[PDB]
Amino acid sequence: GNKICQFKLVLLGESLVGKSSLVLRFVKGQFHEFQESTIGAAFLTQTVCLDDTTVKFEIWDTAGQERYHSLAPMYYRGAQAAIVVYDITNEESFARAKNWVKELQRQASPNIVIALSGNKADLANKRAVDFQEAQSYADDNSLLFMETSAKTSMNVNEIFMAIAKKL
Ligand SMILES: Nc1nc2c(ncn2[C@@H]2O[C@H](COP(=O)(O)OP(=O)(O)NP(=O)(O)O)[C@@H](O)[C@H]2O)c(=O)[nH]1
Ligand SMILES: [Mg+2]
Repeated sequence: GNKICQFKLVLLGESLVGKSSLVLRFVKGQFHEFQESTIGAAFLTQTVCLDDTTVKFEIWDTAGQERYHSLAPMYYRGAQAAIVVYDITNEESFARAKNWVKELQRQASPNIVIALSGNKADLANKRAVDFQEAQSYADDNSLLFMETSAKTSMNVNEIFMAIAKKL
C-alpha cells in the first residue's frame, strides 16, 4: 500500500519496569541486561507495515523516576497513544501504572489510545500480578493489555502493532 501515517506514542511507568528496553526491542531489536535509568526522556522512531499503510511511530520513552513526574505532560500532551508499563513481578509498579492511567484519562488528549504492558513476563516464576486481574482492570478501563518481555521479545512488536491498528 502507498498510504503513510505518523503517530506520537509515549511510554510511562515506574522506574525499572522496562520502558527503555521495550522501546529498544521494538526499534533496534536490542535488549540490554544492563540498561541505565533514563534522564528526563529519550526519543526514538520506528516505521512498520500495517496492511496497506506505512505507519511511523515517534516515541517518547520517559524516565520513570518520581523526580521527573512534573515533566510528564511535556511528553504526553499531544500523544495519540501511550503505553503504561509495569513489571509483573512487582505489585507496587502495577499500582503506580494505574495512577499513570488515571492521569492520562484526566489530562491527556481525550481520544488517546492507552495500552498497558505487564512487562518482564519471562520472570513469571516471580509473578506478583495475576494475569486475569490485570486483564480485568484493563478491560474495565478500556486499555489494550498484553504481557510482554523486552528480554525475549514476547509480544513486543505485537503490542505496538495492535496500537497502530486502533489509531
Ligand atoms: N527479565 C527482564 N528484564 C527486563 C525486561 N525489560 C527490562 N528488563 C531489565 O530491567 C532493567 C531496567 O530496564 P529499563 O528498560 O532501563 O527500565 P526503565 O523503565 O526504562 N527505567 P527508567 O524509567 O528509570 O528509565 C534492566 O536491567 C533491563 O535489562 C524484561 O522484559 N525481562
Ligand atoms: Mg528508561
